[PDB]
Amino acid sequence: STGSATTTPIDSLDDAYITPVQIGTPAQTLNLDFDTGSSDLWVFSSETTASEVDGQTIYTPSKSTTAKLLSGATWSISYGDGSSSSGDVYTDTVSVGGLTVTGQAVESAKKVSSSFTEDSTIDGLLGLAFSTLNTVSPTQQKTFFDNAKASLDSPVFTADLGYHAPGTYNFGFIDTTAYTGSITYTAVSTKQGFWEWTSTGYAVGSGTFKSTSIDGIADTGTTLLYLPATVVSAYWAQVSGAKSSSSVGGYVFPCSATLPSFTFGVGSARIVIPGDYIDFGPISTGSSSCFGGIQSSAGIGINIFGDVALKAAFVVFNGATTPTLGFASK
Repeated sequence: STGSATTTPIDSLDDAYITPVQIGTPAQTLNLDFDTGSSDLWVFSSETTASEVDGQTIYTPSKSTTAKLLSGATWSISYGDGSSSSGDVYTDTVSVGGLTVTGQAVESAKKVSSSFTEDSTIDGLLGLAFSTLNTVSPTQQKTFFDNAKASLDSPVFTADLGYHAPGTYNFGFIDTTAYTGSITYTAVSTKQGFWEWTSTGYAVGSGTFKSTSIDGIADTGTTLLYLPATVVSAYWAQVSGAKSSSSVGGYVFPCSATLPSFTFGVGSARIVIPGDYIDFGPISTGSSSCFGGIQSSAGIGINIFGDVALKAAFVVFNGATTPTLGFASK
């Protein structure tokens, strides 16, 4: 089998992407944030604290004939950005882009943090990291991909995120029309539950390529590109007036600037992030200080190839027995 679904930016900055997901019988369609950096499929629901719901579409398991309480199971998750959610668990039929899994753990939120409440466009998350990170207790649950894997034509999914435009998540096949040149595959470590890999280096603008190993995670659920402070400083040094602001929370630059591109290595291949992709616009409405899309990972504890990087590429998440990551230009 295969599945194919369009993913759409939630706003004019590509702060995140939502993908429609069918849950239950009859189908209840919720717009979920597909997140290769976590492993829980959780939704706003009829169980969510009323004051913590503000415009989201909810899953109501009592209206689904295929929903079953997973008795005794609870979940609780905190994300790298300080947000969190928790609740209980149902199993139900879940379909993405025509690909159906029966008996998927659908984690029903009883509580969500303010960041989720405040984002009316995201109805929940669909995790696509390794199932070892799933937070369901006392019986850990599998991701949608893990459950679908055996039935897929090939044990893969691909992310093709757009810049200020819709893109595509495919499950079970590689669309050879969706990229240019060849796909370069690179090793993955699953030791921390992430799609963790090692970039071979970087370049700033038209500058020379610096060969250096940068371990990090391919994370569709993180907006920006987080790299070692040395790398990030080298980038922003090429932008007149750019500086790290403790008050704002990272590198800012004059909105009048033209940003240089940033290149990262994948084996002997190169992925070029155009300068425009690195612009996250005014820090507040009407400001002439703009927020940068490349930020330091210092104090995160891990480098993160988030949407800023991934959207510059066609990305293959290869879930074969020995997993790998593939990157192509597009």
